[PDB]
Amino acid sequence: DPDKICLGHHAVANGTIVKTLTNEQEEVTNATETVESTSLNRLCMKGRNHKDLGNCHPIGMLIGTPACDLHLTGTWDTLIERKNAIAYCYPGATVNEEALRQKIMESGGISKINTGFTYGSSINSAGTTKACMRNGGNSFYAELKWLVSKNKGQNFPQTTNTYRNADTAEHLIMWGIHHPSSTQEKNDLYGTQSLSISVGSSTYKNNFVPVVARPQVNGLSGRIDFHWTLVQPGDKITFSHNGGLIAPSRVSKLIGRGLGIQSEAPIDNSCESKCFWRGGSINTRLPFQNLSPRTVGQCPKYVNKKSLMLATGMRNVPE
Amino acid sequence: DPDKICLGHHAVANGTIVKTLTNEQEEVTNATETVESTSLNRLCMKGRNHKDLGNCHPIGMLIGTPACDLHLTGTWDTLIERKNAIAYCYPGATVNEEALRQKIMESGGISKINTGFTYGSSINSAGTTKACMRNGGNSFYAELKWLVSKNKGQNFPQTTNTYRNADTAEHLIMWGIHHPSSTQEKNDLYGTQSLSISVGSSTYKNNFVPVVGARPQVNGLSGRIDFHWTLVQPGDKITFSHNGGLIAPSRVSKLIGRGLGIQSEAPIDNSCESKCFWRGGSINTRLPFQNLSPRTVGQCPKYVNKKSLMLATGMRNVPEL
Amino acid sequence: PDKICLGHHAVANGTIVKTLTNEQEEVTNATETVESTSLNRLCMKGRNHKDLGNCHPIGMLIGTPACDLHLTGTWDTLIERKNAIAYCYPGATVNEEALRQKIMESGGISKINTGFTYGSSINSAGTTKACMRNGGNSFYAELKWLVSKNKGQNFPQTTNTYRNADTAEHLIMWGIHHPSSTQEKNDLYGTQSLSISVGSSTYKNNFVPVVGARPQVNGLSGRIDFHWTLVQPGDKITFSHNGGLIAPSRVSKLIGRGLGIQSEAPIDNSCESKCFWRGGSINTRLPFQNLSPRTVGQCPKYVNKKSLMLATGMRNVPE
Amino acid sequence: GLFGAIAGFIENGWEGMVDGWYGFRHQNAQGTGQAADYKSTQAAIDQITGKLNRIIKKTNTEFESIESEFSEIDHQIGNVINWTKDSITDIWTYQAELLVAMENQHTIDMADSEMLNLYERVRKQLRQNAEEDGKGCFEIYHACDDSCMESIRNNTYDHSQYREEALLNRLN
Amino acid sequence: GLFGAIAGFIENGWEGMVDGWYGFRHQNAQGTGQAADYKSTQAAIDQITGKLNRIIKKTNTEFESIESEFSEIDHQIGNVINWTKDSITDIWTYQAELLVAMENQHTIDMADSEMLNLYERVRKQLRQNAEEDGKGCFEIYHACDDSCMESIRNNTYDHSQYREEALLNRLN
Amino acid sequence: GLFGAIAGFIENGWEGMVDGWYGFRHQNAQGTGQAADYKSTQAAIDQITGKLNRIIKKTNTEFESIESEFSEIDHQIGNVINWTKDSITDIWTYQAELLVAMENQHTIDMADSEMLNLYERVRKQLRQNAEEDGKGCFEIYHACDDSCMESIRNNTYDHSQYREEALLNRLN
Ligand SMILES: *[C@@H]1O[C@H](CO)[C@@H](O)[C@H](O)[C@H]1NC(C)=O
Ligand SMILES: *[C@@H]1O[C@H](CO)[C@@H](O)[C@H](O)[C@H]1NC(C)=O
Ligand SMILES: *[C@@H]1O[C@H](CO)[C@@H](O)[C@H](O)[C@H]1NC(C)=O
Ligand SMILES: *[C@@H]1O[C@H](CO)[C@@H](O)[C@H](O)[C@H]1NC(C)=O
Ligand SMILES: [Ca+2]
Ligand SMILES: [Ca+2]
Repeated sequence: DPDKICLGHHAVANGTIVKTLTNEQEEVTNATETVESTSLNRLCMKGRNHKDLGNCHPIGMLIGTPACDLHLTGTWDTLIERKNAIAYCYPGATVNEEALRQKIMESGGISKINTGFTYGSSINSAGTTKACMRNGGNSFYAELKWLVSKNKGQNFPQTTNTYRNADTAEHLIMWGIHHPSSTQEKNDLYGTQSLSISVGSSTYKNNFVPVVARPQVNGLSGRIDFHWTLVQPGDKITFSHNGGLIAPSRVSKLIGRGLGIQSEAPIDNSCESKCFWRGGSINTRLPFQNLSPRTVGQCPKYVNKKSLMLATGMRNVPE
Repeated sequence: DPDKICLGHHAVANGTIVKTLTNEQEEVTNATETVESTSLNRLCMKGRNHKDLGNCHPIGMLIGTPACDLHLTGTWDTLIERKNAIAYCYPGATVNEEALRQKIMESGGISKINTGFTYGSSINSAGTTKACMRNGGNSFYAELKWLVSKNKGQNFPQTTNTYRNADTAEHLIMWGIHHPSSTQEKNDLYGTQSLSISVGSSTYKNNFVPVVGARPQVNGLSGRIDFHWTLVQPGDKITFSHNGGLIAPSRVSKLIGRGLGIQSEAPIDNSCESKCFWRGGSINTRLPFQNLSPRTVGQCPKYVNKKSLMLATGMRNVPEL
Repeated sequence: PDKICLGHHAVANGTIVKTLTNEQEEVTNATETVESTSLNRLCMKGRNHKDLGNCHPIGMLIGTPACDLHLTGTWDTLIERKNAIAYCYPGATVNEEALRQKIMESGGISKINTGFTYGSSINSAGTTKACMRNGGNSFYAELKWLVSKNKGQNFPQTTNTYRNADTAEHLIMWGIHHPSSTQEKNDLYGTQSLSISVGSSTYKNNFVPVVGARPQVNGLSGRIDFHWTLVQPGDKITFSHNGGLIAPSRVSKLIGRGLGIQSEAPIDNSCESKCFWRGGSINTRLPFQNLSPRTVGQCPKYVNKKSLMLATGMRNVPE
Repeated sequence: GLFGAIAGFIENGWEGMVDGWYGFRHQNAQGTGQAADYKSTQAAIDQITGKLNRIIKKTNTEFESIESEFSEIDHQIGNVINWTKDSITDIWTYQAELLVAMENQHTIDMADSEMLNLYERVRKQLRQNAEEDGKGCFEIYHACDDSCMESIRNNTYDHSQYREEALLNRLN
Repeated sequence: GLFGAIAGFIENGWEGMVDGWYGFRHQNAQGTGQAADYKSTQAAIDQITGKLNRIIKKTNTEFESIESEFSEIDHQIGNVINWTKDSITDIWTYQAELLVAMENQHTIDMADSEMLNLYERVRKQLRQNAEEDGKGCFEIYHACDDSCMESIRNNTYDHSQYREEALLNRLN
Repeated sequence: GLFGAIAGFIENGWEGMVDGWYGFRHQNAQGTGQAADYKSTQAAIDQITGKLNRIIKKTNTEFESIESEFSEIDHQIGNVINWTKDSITDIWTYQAELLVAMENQHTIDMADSEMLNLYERVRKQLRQNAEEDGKGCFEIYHACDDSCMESIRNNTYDHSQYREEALLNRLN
């Protein structure tokens, strides 16, 4: 009777099903997942000079809404916007709102520069409103001045203010135009005369007429609509106005680059991440992900797949 | 004592490392590169009826800036725009600037057609400026006329001018609106009256009001001439209703056929051939990939974030020792 | 010695496929992966569809004669045709293509009465020769041409306000009539300077009827340019006008979602499809297609390839 | 081929064999025969079916129009759409060319492997009772009647029954 | 399988073998044994490790937001973004499905090949002293004690020492 | 590798062999010789040529500029273009890495297979007149002069001529 040497391979009781080119139900000894389904409901900010704006909307940091008082300047590599964040204390909107917001959320910080603008004795610079409360008392946007006549009814002095960019980089200047509720309110603050507001630089040029009935937003039918433009180095911007201008005390300068995150999820400075979405962070080493098609940073690619199992062993052939 | 025949494969002393599915450092007998790292710092224009605009910006060819005088008409299959090229002698901009520039840079040439527009005795057609110098003397955009009152202060005659497209292909009409510095300058040129400028075709329609306001000097001039444009289809009319402040076309433009637009600082070379271009020059490679720039034009290898990708062209190298 | 031979089948007429190494490899059988065949018909069998024929989608909001059969309805598929009519009286719509696109994503249109009434000094039922209906002069069904009842007389400075009583946003459209000559203007609205203000909580805009010579479209040099905006639930829109307004009798409400198709091809309610293009339907089970890069629905991917043959058998080695 | 059987040591295919992909031809005293192997034919067909199930499919993603057929679009956004669509089409064209090329290579080599695996199964069954022809045939060194041949095809051939006879004929 | 060993001529795997992927079972006078082959087990594991190093990765490309979570975007550019993102996702979904399918096929066939290469190494070592079982076993035609069996596993078995004994037993 | 010949049972390559990829070394009474195999060398080279023809190509798709080199672009459309281009570049980078990795694996294994197919062709030619060395050599059990060796390389060696002599030497 002859002696015998047999060759063979391992097997396991509980094998795993994977897909191949030829077979949809192929049993192998071991497999691992390639698609991440798990998220952390937190913003992992370890190793990041981050800024959580909380209640403050990015546009609010340029015009200086009360809510943004702690966010008027700084440097960051990460900026976090939140839901229902406040940009406007006094009712109004910003022309090209979303372009401006997007521009701030790519930035790596904000510097402020004094405009230097001064006004004659016949102008009241420190005009205030009940809407923009600060220190428990009536106030206004920190980076702008509400220019009104000092003697009620009196025509507003035809004034000219010019900002020059002395810097080596472009500056972001913002101003407001007050559109009053009624012809009564307009004549009361700026006078009976026809109102015109001209803004001119080398590159930008535009005219604004305060249009005078609309529903109440926070019990006020008045509107302050905001405009903005870049002012190139060595260039001037001039404000010709006979009343109705909300003039800048300071212009803004966006510095370097930063990752903008829109999320409701809380911060955590213990955990590290390079990928973020509405719902939080994604720390996975896996190449794919089925959490959201809206992510930011260095991310696994979104796929329309629950699971994709990659075989890490041979065919499982049990006894 | 028994005879013997042995089978084997070649090897080489100096093998090359490639990546496989399983092995990052796999030695093979031979390999070749798939990613191009080398560029030619020249625009290879052999076999191309090309046009180097040099100092002239493509928009300048339609309105006739001095700098563009040698580029008002022509045919090409390749158009080369350069850095800091001049479009506007007199300060101003063009609404939809980038759409118009892009449209010219896809074209294979420009034809010009006279509008024929005539004006009454009370209008001065040949208004000139110090900014737009030509023949060493004051001038203006060659393809437009600056319409002003002949008697200073006088209200500008309510005039109507209409261009009909007699051609079988669409024409590109351009006009300007002059926005003066001060209420003094406006009343001086067009008169005290409220100013309105209406432009209407079958398809296009729009109204323009010359706004007046203090602004910085660009080339020592606080005034602005902002340019507008539209296509006029064959057999269709475009009408200009204006009571002053219109910069009216003497000629309209016609873009002919197709051409490759290149933006580059690199010099020309009519000895060398290429179908792929970027800011830095030409890419002549037969290789499928390239890591020079993600911004290319023409028939190009695909951009990859990879220095090198070596494709094995021989077996595993198993050397003798 | 006896003999047993092993072998494989072959065929007389084999098929050429491409491999990694060989451009002309003969195999026993192959199948196509790229579809070259189209059906020159719109396969509408499972679909609550609407063929607008002569009617342009914008026309169903303002009620052009051609669109009379298309002012309301529900659908899951909307088919626009070439040279479809939107305007009986010459004019255009500001943001035309945004509005068209918005309608062609919709799954139906509901109409809501604005309720607007006008004094004895205003003629609501102004008509034109261009907008013929029942063989007699008419106008846009969803708008009223407001003119003075005594020719030459100044138009009464009037105010009309629509409130959105509904739970979903409404699409309000109005027209501004820009007459040919200063003769026509004074004849219909009077000698005075004309202004038209439109204001909501969100939207606000002013319109001045410009007067100037223009080419005749359907023998008419006059223009009615159309404007539009969304009105949020519970919000009001107010129309301040002293003549030149084309006012809405009804506002529109776009309901749910639907597939917009632009095609010249005829309908067929016997055939089913999920993929459409200018030239018709694509019913193929194949993964790729070389008919058009412009398709809509669930489609095979466009490829720059006549044919791609996938081997379904071994190498063909004949004798 | 990778496995050296089809377009290899087997000189050509059999147009005559129409009831299977792989099979046998034998010659003995009693005459000639031909029969298909089911197991190996079904193995090859099932793997190709698998590929067709994976490849003959489209995504269930609903795409809407971003280009108007009947009206002009803004020229700048039109150029972005044109660039994007042409880029996507270059990717899918490439992916399609590579998929089919790669699968075609695998299908051919897979079919080669199933032929070789059958040859090797038979070789091992016959043990010391046969020798390799070199042309994919086995010279059997004993009387193998139609019942014996059937036993080789059905994987029931017992080498020990014919061993002594075969070794004598082989050594001669 | 491509190489015809695993789920092939080797009828099934060994749940009992937990110290390796590939190995031997022997039966001699002395009794039964089992041992794992290190070289061939590590060859298979190292190739799979290589795949995991290549596949378990994301790009280091920084992507910014182009869709606002908390505000409405222009409707036209929103439709372009929606079309583009859905197109990109269709590509990555496809690429992911194909990558894993292709690697899974290769991993299985690679493991099959390592089994066959070991079988063929042993076959050649034993030369004329053994015969193929057909089930992945070798019938050895001489006294092979636990030291002889160890020599087969350790690739030190010298066929010449047992040749004359073996050929006599084989011819009988 | 997959086929177990190159970096397998053949211990190393021949730096001496410069007139082909695959070939023979023999030792007989007359002395030593070396010769390249044309058929198998050209088979491997032709398959690699095929790959280069498929891979060394660009698309003939004409792309226009959508980014101005010399002027600023609208910030929103610029961000969309930047997102799209970076996404496309991630896809092509991935596709390029996978293509070359996959082809490199195939080229190596293909070359391995051509070596094995030659070895198996020779094995079958020599039939019962030779035995496998284990190192890719065949010990021939008869006088094989330079003319006999040439007949093995040229695939004209008739085993029946030397069979009786060889079997006697093998059994002793
Ligand atoms: C499969 O591989 C992983 C190692 O990353 C391990 O978690 C697991 O225990 C392995 N084996 C089995 C049989 O589960
Ligand atoms: C986009 O491509 C089509 C044909 O593919 C062409 O007719 C059209 O003019 C292109 N659009 C632009 C803006 O260049
Ligand atoms: C884009 O996609 C999301 C989800 O399908 C949808 O909510 C959104 O309205 C889409 N945007 C547009 C402009 O259609
Ligand atoms: C787009 O990317 C390039 C990368 O250098 C950058 O210079 C440019 O400013 C980017 N545009 C925007 C809007 O971020
Ligand atoms: Ca184009
Ligand atoms: Ca949509």
